[PDB]
Order: sequence, then C-alpha cells, then structure tokens
Amino acid sequence: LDNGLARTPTMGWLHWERFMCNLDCQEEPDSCISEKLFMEMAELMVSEGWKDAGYEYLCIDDCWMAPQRDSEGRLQADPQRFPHGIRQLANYVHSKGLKLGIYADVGNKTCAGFPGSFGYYDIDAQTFADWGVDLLKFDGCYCDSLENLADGYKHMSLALNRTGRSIVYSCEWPLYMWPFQKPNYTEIRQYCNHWRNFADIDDSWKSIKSILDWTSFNQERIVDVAGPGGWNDPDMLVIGNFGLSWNQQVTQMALWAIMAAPLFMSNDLRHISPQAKALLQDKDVIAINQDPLGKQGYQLRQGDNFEVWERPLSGLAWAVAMINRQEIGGPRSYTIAVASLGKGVACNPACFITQLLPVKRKLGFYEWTSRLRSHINPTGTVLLQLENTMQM
Amino acid sequence: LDNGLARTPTMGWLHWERFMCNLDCQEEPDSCISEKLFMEMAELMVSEGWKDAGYEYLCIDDCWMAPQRDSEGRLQADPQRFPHGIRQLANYVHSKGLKLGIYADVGNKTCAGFPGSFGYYDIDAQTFADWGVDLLKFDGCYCDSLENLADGYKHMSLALNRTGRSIVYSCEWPLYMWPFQKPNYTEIRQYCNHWRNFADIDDSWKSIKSILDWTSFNQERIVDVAGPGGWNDPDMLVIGNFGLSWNQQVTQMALWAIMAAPLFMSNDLRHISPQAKALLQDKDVIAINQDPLGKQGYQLRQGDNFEVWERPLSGLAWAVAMINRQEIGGPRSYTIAVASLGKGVACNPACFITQLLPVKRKLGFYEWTSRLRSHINPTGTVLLQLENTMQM
Ligand SMILES: *[C@@H]1O[C@H](CO)[C@@H](O[C@@H]2O[C@H](CO)[C@@H](O[C@@H]3O[C@H](CO)[C@@H](O)[C@H](O[C@H]4O[C@H](CO)[C@@H](O)[C@H](O)[C@@H]4O)[C@@H]3O)[C@H](O)[C@H]2NC(C)=O)[C@H](O)[C@H]1NC(C)=O
Ligand SMILES: *[C@@H]1O[C@H](CO)[C@@H](O[C@@H]2O[C@H](CO)[C@@H](O[C@@H]3O[C@H](CO)[C@@H](O)[C@H](O[C@H]4O[C@H](CO)[C@@H](O)[C@H](O)[C@@H]4O)[C@@H]3O)[C@H](O)[C@H]2NC(C)=O)[C@H](O)[C@H]1NC(C)=O
Ligand SMILES: *[C@@H]1O[C@H](CO)[C@@H](O[C@@H]2O[C@H](CO)[C@@H](O)[C@H](O)[C@H]2NC(C)=O)[C@H](O)[C@H]1NC(C)=O
Ligand SMILES: *[C@@H]1O[C@H](CO)[C@@H](O[C@@H]2O[C@H](CO)[C@@H](O)[C@H](O)[C@H]2NC(C)=O)[C@H](O)[C@H]1NC(C)=O
Ligand SMILES: *[C@@H]1O[C@H](CO)[C@@H](O[C@@H]2O[C@H](CO)[C@@H](O)[C@H](O)[C@H]2NC(C)=O)[C@H](O)[C@H]1NC(C)=O
Ligand SMILES: *[C@@H]1O[C@H](CO)[C@@H](O)[C@H](O)[C@H]1NC(C)=O
Ligand SMILES: CN(C)C[C@H]1N[C@H](CO)[C@H](O)[C@@H]1O
Ligand SMILES: CN(C)C[C@H]1N[C@H](CO)[C@H](O)[C@@H]1O
Repeated sequence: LDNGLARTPTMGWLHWERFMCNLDCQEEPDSCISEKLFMEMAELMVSEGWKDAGYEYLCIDDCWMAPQRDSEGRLQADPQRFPHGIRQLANYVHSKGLKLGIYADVGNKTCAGFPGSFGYYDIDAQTFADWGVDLLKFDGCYCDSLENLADGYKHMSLALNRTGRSIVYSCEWPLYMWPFQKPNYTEIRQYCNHWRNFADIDDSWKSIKSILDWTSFNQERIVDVAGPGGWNDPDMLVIGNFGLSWNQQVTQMALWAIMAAPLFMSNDLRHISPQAKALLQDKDVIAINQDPLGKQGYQLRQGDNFEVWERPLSGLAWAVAMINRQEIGGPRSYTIAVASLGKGVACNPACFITQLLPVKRKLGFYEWTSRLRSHINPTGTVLLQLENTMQM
Repeated sequence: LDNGLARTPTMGWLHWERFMCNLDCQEEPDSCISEKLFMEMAELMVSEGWKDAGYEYLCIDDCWMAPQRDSEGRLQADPQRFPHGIRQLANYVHSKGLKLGIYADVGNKTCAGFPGSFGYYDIDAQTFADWGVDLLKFDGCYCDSLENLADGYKHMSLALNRTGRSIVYSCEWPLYMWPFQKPNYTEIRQYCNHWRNFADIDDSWKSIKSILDWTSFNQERIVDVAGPGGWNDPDMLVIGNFGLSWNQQVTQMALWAIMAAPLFMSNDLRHISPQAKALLQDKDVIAINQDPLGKQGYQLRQGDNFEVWERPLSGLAWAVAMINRQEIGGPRSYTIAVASLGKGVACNPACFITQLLPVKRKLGFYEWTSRLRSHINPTGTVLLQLENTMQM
C-alpha cells in the first residue's frame, strides 16, 4: 500500500490473544475489553519503555462495539465498557505520544458477532478518521463471496484514503481466500499495508511451529512480495504470556525479526517478567526487524531437526537464525561454512559475527573460507548478525 | 514389591532425557555418558541441597555398557567412559550418602543396542549386587514374545531378591505389554517397585499432556493398585530443561505429586535456574508426593478445558490440583463447592486451605457450605492443601 506508512514493519500492542472477547466486567474486570484497560496499557507503554523500543500502535481488536449502529448509521463504542468513546480514547493515546488502532470486519458482522462494515465502508472509514484512528485491522468473517471479500477490502482501502488521514491498513484478506482460491499478492499489496496469510496464533509452541512451517513451505510464494509499505503478517507476538519456554520465546522473537513481521505484542504489560520485557525490547533484534532494506528473510536449509534461516540486511549485512527442532536431549552442535551464508556475499572477504540470541556475544572475524560452529538449545534459536568487512 | 523399599515414591536423578546416548567424549566431554558426568551430578546433589530435599538415587540409564560381555559372561562398563568401573562409582556415590541406579534390558539387547540380559538374569543380578547397585531400571526392547517379557521381568525380580541386597526394581513391563494384552497390575505389583505404563516423556508440554490424559483415561485400572512398595511411573521430571514454560513446569511438579509418582529429575544440575531448583526442591509439594499413606490421587472432574485432580493424604488432609488446559487468553476462573472435594469429608465441617503452587499463600477457613474460587494460568496448575479442622 502506497500511503507512505509501514516503511518498516509496524510495531505495537493488540489485545486479542491475551484478552480476546471478555465482556464480563463485573466478574472479570481486569481482563474485560474496556476503555480503562487500554488507558492503563497506554500508560505502561510509555512508562515501561515500550514506546522507546519502537512499539507505538495501541490497538483494539474485536468486541469494542455497541451491539447496533446509532440513528445516523454510524458505529458506536459500547456505552458501558467504552462510555467516553473512541475519540476521547484516541486523544488520550495521542497525548501519550502513541497511535490508536481499531478493528472492523468486511462482512455483515465481526467474527464475534458485532456490527460489520459491509454497506458502510465509506461512513465507517470517515468515522474512524474523525475519531482519530491511526490503524485499522480489517477482519474477514461473515463474507458470502470472494468477490464481496475482494471488493470490500479494496473499497475500504479507497475509503480510508479518501478520508485524507494516514491510517495503517491491516488485512485478513489472503487468509479468508483460502477455502476458495489462491491469493494474488500484487493486488493485495496494492491495497494493504499488512496481510495475514495463516491461522491465528495462540499461547503455544505448537502454534509457533505451525506458523513457521507454513511460512517456510510457502516461502517461494510470499517472501518476495514483502517490502516497505507491505508486509506478510504471521500474527501477534505472544512473548510474556504463559505457554512458551524461554527458548521458545527467543525463537519467536528471532524469527519474527527474520520474517520482517509486524511486531504486535499481545500480553499484559502490567504483569510481564523482566526477562520477557528485555527480549521484547532487545534493541539489536528490533533493529534487524526494522532494517531499512525491508527484504523478508527465508529458510535456507532444513534437516536433521535443524533449520537455518537468513535475512539480507542493509549494507551487505545478514541475520542468520539456527533453530533446533529436536524436543529432547541437550544443546546440539551445528556447523556451517560461512561461505554458505548470505549468498556467499556476507563473509566475502570476511565478516564480523555477533551472536544476539539467546545472549549477546561477539564471536569475531570469520574469513570467507572459515566455518561457524554453534550449539542450539532444544526448541531454541541462535540468532547471529554478520557484517561484511575487508578487515581481518 | 515387598522388599521394604519404595515405601514412599523413589526420588532421584536419571540421565536419559537430558543426556540420552551421547558417546562422543572427544567432541562433547562434558555431556557424554561417562563416570565423570555422574560424579559431578553426585557432588551437586549433595552441595546444592538435592539430597536434603529427598533426591537420593543417582541413576545411570542406557549406554553405559561395553559392547560385549567379558570372558566370564558378565556385563562390563565401557572401559573408556567408565574406566574405574561401576563398583568404584557406587563406592563414591555411597560415600556421598547417595544410592546408585543402573540400567539393563529384559531382551537380547538394550534399546540402544548394547548387551541385553536375556539368558543372563541371575548372573546380571548377582553382578549388580556385587557392584553395590541400589536400583535397577529394566527396559523391554528386543523381546520377541509376551511370555518371554513376563518371564524375564519375574525372573529378574526373583534373582534380585536372591542376591540378598536391597535393590529398587523399576520395570517397563506394562508399557511393552499394552499394545497386545492388558496388564494384570496385581501381578506386576507383586514383582516391581515401579512400573511404566505410557510412552517416554520428552522436553515438551505435549508429552506432559499426553501422560496426564493417558493416566486419567486409565485411572480405574491403575490408581488403586499403587501404594507403599509399588508405584505407577509416569516417567522423568523434565523441569529445568528447555521445552516447558514456567506454568508447564508447575503443572508437572504438582501432578507428579498428586499421582504419587517416583520423582526422577532428568536435567543438568550444573546448569539449572534458581526458579527451577526452588520448584523441584519445594518442601510442601515434595511432602505431598512423599505422603506416608501412599494413596495415589486421581482426576475428579474435567470440562470447559479445566481438570480437577485430588489426592487423599495422611491425617484427614487432601491435595487438590486445578489445571487450565485452554492455551489462549489469560488466567481463567474456576469455582467448585468444597463439599465436592475429598469425597465430601475434606471440608466437613470446615477446612483450612493453603495454596502451594504457583505461589504459597494461605487462603483461610472454608466451611462445608463454601465454594472455592481460583484463577488458573493457561497450561498452569493451582495446587492446594486442605486440612480438616477436626485435625486442628
Ligand atoms: C492516498 O493514495 C495515494 C496514492 O494513490 C497516496 O499518494 C502517494 O503518497 C506517497 C507517500 O506520500 C507518495 O510517495 C512519495 O512520492 C514523492 C514524490 O516525489 C516522494 O517525495 C516521497 O519520497 C519520500 O518518502 C518515501 C516513503 O514513501 C521514501 O521512500 C523516500 O525516500 C522519501 O523520503 C514518496 O515517494 C506517492 O507519490 C503518492 N502517490 C500519488 C500521489 O499518486 C496518498 O498518500 C494516500 N493518502 C492517504 C491519506 O493515505
Ligand atoms: C525378598 O523377598 C522377601 C519376601 O517378599 C522379602 O521379605 C520381606 O521383607 C520386608 C522388609 O524387609 C518385610 O516387611 C516387614 O514386615 C514386618 C511384618 O512381619 C514389619 O514388622 C516390618 O516393619 C518395617 O516397617 C516399619 C514401619 O511399619 C519400620 O519401623 C521398619 O522399617 C520395619 O522394618 C516390615 O514392614 C516383609 O515382612 C518380608 N516378607 C517376608 C515374606 O518375609 C525380602 O525383603 C526380599 N529381599 C530382598 C533382598 O529384596
Ligand atoms: C449481508 O447480507 C445481505 C442480505 O442477506 C447480503 O445481500 C444479499 O447478497 C446476495 C448475494 O451477495 C444477493 O443474492 C441478495 O439479493 C442480497 N440481499 C439483499 C437484501 O441485498 C450481503 O451480500 C451480505 N454482505 C456480505 C459482505 O456478505
Ligand atoms: C494480480 O493482480 C495484479 C494487480 O492488478 C495484476 O497486475 C497488474 O495488472 C493490471 C491490469 O492489467 C496492470 O495495469 C498492472 O500494470 C499490473 N501490475 C503489475 C505489478 O504487474 C496481475 O496481472 C494479477 N495476476 C494474476 C495472475 O491474476
Ligand atoms: C492377576 O495376578 C494375580 C497375582 O498373580 C492373581 O491373583 C492370585 O490369584 C490366584 C488364583 O489363581 C489366587 O490363588 C491368589 O490368592 C491370588 N493372589 C496372589 C498373590 O497370588 C490374579 O488372579 C490375576 N488375575 C487375572 C485376571 O489374571
Ligand atoms: C533372543 O534370541 C534368541 C535367538 O534368536 C531367541 O531364541 C530368544 O527367544 C530371544 N529372546 C528374547 C527375549 O527375545
Ligand atoms: C483472522 N482470524 C482468523 C480471526 C480474527 N478474529 C478475531 C476477532 O474476533 C481476531 O481478530 C482474529 O485474529
Ligand atoms: C521405556 N522406553 C519405551 C524406552 C527407554 N529406552 C531408553 C534407553 O535406551 C530410555 O530408557 C527409555 O525410557
């Protein structure tokens, strides 16, 4: 999408995985979808360093709407859970220096059954713009035809443009095409800043493996379409929640950097371990994800329950990730000729290698003929940055 | 098995899950199966508080043997990796106040292909006794018939008894019978101190869930046979390794206590986090596992992706575990009438309830009319101890 936005993958926070559609503010007040939750989350995004690390979009997912539109046909926030309205919430979010994301659906209903935007694309786009919305996640439930799906996504893109406000446009379009036909990513990219290709993540290592395996299996079809203004979306970061070991968290962080993924945390910033915080705020790994070249990485090799992925970076540098998919035993040794990495360019005539994950450690100069040896934890990843150099 | 041993579930350390069959002492000297590895573990079992917590059996699994028997038909330890021999290693372990466990196979080969004990049951039992062995894990690979399987397990049990040395006898018998015939656990218990029912654990939450689900599915067959001298073995504790989140580690510790499981850690005592160590050394949770009554707990209910397990304890006390199997979202509320717990006697007329996991906190007095409400983390467990007020 040529709107000048998402020149690097968008970073922020999104409530869905951790909080879902909890509407019971009487018995579960700390986890129900309410304006107070998003206000407190904005406060912590500022005070706990999230904004400084680059996370700037505070995003509402489904279940923010009143059950029906108002008399003038406009969407309204739920009067009990969002009594002060989206415009006031957006003013608060902007006052903290953040941007506000919201959720809508291309069909007749959102996935949770709240008012859909079909037949209201223009008025809904203008409503969000008047409210101060800066990002829209546009879902695909309750759409009765591929033609309606495509027309709705294109129309909402055009309507948002017609508002004149810069709004990041996140599409679920390709995923909902799946039961019927293969996506045309040139078109999708023309209309969308990000697009989701695969099923929802949850709080499990199984879901991480599934997203990674689907991505690598389909990488010939999706990797090259990504770039500044248009990204593949492998869904939210779930670091900081309950189902991932430390090494599995490292794997998600490293591979979302390799994949040039949008980085939308879905966790509770009020209750997050210092380790998870340090990983999610890792400056060097974020810098990899945010590399200005904007070329998505890919799986280079797989076999013997190992995977090697790499991503070309600006200025002849490369990121390299090594995953140990064997879920038994201890750290496993893996060796590779550095000439096999980065298309043979990374370490020609030499490269300086810095391990970034699981811990940061300079490994030194590797000449083009040398071999790199590492040990990778079960379900963990070793992430390295290779810097091309003629010295040593 | 009425040999006076395992009056409470045996506790110790076993190398298999973490270290497997690593024979490469040239490239991996600190992780290969060697006399030095077991000496280091013994030293740390003493110095890092494991023995004080109750972990007393330091156990060798497969891949300790020389490729062939000696001239006199006896098993020998690998001359390069165990240069001083098992008897000497056992002397060292005993000098630390610990006990030594070893591994053999009922069939013609061990699962890793080393000498099996078929045709050598008596000589192998006497060899182990002469060496000072205190525990035998007896595997089931390379056995060509159910009759040979049963005959071998019984024969080895009798041979161990005839040596006159007290040796804990751990059998894989039921597991290797199951695909063909249902085990008679009265008989198995007559011959074995522990028996494995289900497939090997590995370093994953998936393996934990499978073991728990098989246990609850089969609990009518296996729960009542367990007791002092004879336990169901759901395989090793894998806390402290790489594949489990904190809440999944809590679930394994809590449910191995509920199940009156032998507690055999398989980890690296040289590299273990303070969190994992404090959980594995949890005095109150170990006390539940080691309760002298020795009545195995059971699954009381399941539904809405929740499980409630309970275990009767000595002196009118009960342990209760609540598991959240929903792997998305946040801590989920679960409520139950305390009159439904402990067969209706735990809290009649009242009980004092203490949460032990994930953190210890006294919850207070609960009357027979009361309801207990808890929030349980996804893939985590809340473990409670209930003390009837007539014992207070
Ligand atoms: C509505 O849609 C239209 C397109 O249909 C869109 O207009 C486009 O806006 C982008 C971003 O402002 C324009 O791209 C710029 O083009 C000018 C031409 O000289 C350049 O100066 C810009 O370069 C800078 O910014 C780039 C980032 O986009 C950097 O890569 C670059 O290094 C410079 O820093 C930039 O290329 C594009 O020309 C127009 N296209 C048109 C007018 O046809 C408009 O923004 C949309 N409006 C809303 C509200 O979404
Ligand atoms: C070989 O097999 C035989 C036959 O099964 C086996 O003999 C058994 O040994 C155990 C313990 O050595 C005996 O259990 C004892 O039973 C008597 C009752 O007659 C009790 O008084 C004993 O009390 C112990 O427990 C007390 C707490 O209750 C403790 O204060 C203290 O530790 C006491 O020692 C104990 O329960 C069992 O009776 C015999 N059975 C027979 C038939 O003799 C023998 O141990 C096996 N040998 C080897 C080397 O495995
Ligand atoms: C939302 O529902 C309306 C009404 O059910 C859909 O409009 C119908 O669309 C079908 C085929 O698309 C036509 O055959 C009907 O004649 C339409 N009925 C009316 C009253 O317009 C509409 O397509 C639905 N929107 C989406 C996105 O699925
Ligand atoms: C996929 O959709 C794209 C976007 O419309 C198609 O490529 C464009 O086609 C239009 C229509 O002829 C041209 O005006 C553009 O110049 C094309 N753009 C590019 C970048 O090629 C493309 O043909 C479609 N592919 C398939 C297989 O349907
Ligand atoms: C399961 O095994 C037990 C022990 O071998 C059997 O119990 C014995 O049954 C015999 C009858 O053949 C009785 O004389 C004994 O008193 C029982 N106990 C002991 C300790 O021997 C039981 O019958 C077996 N059940 C099945 C279905 O095979
Ligand atoms: C071991 O091998 C011999 C020779 O093939 C065979 O007769 C015997 O039954 C085998 N034992 C077991 C337990 O499989
Ligand atoms: C795009 N997937 C398939 C479903 C989406 N619907 C939910 C809101 O109801 C979440 O946004 C979830 O991402
Ligand atoms: C009982 N299971 C099915 C196989 C066993 N063989 C391995 C040693 O080679 C481990 O002891 C593992 O527990």
